[PDB]
Amino acid sequence: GSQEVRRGDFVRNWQLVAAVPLFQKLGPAVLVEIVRALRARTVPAGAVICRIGEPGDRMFFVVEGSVSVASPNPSELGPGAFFGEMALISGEPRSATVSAATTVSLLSLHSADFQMLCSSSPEIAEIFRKTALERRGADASA
Ligand SMILES: Nc1nc2c(ncn2[C@@H]2O[C@@H]3COP(=O)(O)O[C@H]3[C@H]2O)c(=O)[nH]1
Ligand code: NA
Repeated sequence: GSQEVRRGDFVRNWQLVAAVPLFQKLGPAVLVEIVRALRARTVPAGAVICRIGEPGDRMFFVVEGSVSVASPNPSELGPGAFFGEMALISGEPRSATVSAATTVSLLSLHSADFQMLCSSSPEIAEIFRKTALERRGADASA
């Protein structure tokens, strides 16, 4: 039932959040609120996490393992990194396909909770906005 899902979605979250530097940036009530909303997920190596052109309704914090980003300047994102923010900020479709490189643990943040986070923390909202710009900049360069 729903109770099992709620426990499964949370049971790992606090342990894993220590691996997200972005959230060292948060007041404690804000961090706890966000951690309750996060959902921890493990994705097997090779599996697609988000696909270019599809709608985006969440973003992801990498907490164990790594992902591969298929862009003009391909990159790997490991613990502490994040992806999926661009679609949440622009309302546009996913701009690149991201796949598990090794088996990867992620903390998933749904759009509503991303908006609450950004409305709560100007520092963090700006980090997301600048990260999206950086990534667009990387894409623009051969
Ligand atoms: N377009 C692009 N996305 C990147 C890059 N590096 C990491 N990503 C992430 O891959 C994500 C794909 O989905 P989004 O467009 O929502 O957000 C994207 C970024 O968070 C990059 O160089 N270019
Ligand atoms: Na769920």
